[PDB]
Amino acid sequence: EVVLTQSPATLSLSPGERATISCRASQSVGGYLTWYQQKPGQAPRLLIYDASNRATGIPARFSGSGSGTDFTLTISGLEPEDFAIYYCQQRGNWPPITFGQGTRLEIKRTVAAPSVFIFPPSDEQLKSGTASVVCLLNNFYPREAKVQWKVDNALQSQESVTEQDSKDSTYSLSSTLTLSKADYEKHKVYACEVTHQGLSSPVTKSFNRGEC
Amino acid sequence: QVQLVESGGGVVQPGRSLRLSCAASGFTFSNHGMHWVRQAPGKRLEWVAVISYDGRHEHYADLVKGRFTISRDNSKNTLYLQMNSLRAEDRALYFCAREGLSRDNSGFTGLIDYWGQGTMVTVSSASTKGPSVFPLAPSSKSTSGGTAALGCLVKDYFPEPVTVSWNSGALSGVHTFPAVLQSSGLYSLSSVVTVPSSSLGTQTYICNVNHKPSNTKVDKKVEPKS
Amino acid sequence: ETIYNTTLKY
Ligand SMILES: [Cl-]
Ligand SMILES: [Cl-]
Ligand SMILES: [Cl-]
Ligand SMILES: [Cl-]
Ligand SMILES: [Cl-]
Repeated sequence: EVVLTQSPATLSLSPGERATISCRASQSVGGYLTWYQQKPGQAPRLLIYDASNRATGIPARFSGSGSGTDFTLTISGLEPEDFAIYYCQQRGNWPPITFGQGTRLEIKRTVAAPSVFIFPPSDEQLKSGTASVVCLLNNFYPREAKVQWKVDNALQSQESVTEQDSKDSTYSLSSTLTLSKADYEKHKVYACEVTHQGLSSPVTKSFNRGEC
Repeated sequence: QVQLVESGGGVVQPGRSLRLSCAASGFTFSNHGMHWVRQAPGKRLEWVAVISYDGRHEHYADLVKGRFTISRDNSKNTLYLQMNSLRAEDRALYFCAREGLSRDNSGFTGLIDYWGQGTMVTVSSASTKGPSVFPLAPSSKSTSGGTAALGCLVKDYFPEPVTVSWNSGALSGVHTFPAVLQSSGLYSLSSVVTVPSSSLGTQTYICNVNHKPSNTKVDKKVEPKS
Repeated sequence: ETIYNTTLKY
């Protein structure tokens, strides 16, 4: 198939600025390249087709260029409604029709260090034979964050991140380390080490099992 | 305004089937070619199949070949996607969509212009199960300045989704995280909320969890660590 | 409606 690869993965911009997104194809599709706009879990919207033609009702700030294997989507004078995910699609060599992996346009803001918190397993859970330790990173920016579990000084879970906060455009992250109760009781120090651009040095939040 | 309403999605076991429906209105259905496109959680759009205006020509993505069948009943303005022998990797949000008209009708345009809202498909051998709701007790390790974080771990449930509210909705400061699919095949999510640490005595905090699929309803009080 | 080129023949 014709693989489409977009760049960058995420673009941090603020209203009024210009977005430049690229889409490259493994082989030629001529000018048969389409651009779509989509919000997570929502219906995609057609923006541009044949590389540079704007679809019905699509405003002038949206423009496209390129051909064959190298394309560019440009959005000038960014408006609030423009912050979404953008996908390129090709209809030049199909089936199969193929799409890019998408480029997210996020709301730009200043650096914000995360407030790191840690939660030992509940008594109710331990009764059941399992132990989940939770590390929370509240309201930080940018989104990239290195969250590593350290147990008794040894590197080891699953995590998920929220969307940009409605109010401050920051992110929050939750990481859960799950062990059998038997294993939980073999160790003593449970730590969550956070490396983030907002911190001059890594933050290790820790607790010792049983400490009061 | 084209209208594409999908249905038929849901939870199914590996090896089983589903048949999605896509009701169209707001355009001349019988004149347009139709497509099905899917999107796995956190992944890109993947084309599934296409069928001509008169249902006389079809094409499929290799991955669903011999398993899925795209069809249409123009009298009913409905497009279908028969999905047999479902696999875990078939889990995704399925969209039906129309493509633009061609000038000479000698073939498809591949110009997917209007899309539906999508219907979710989850393939798993997991049994419907309600969540265990464990407290995430506020403590010196969850407080910063005059703010304390406390929450609830909504663990081991299937299938999605669950709803969480705090103090029956009376509670800004809530961060309910996206569910996470565990190795066990069960989901787990955390809902945390920040409150004034000065309120830990004065105020009781309760997370209200509901998991309709298992008819589970839980109100767990979260008390400061002891 | 907008008219487009066909890119895949029947
Ligand atoms: Cl292809
Ligand atoms: Cl382009
Ligand atoms: Cl404009
Ligand atoms: Cl089933
Ligand atoms: Cl065209």
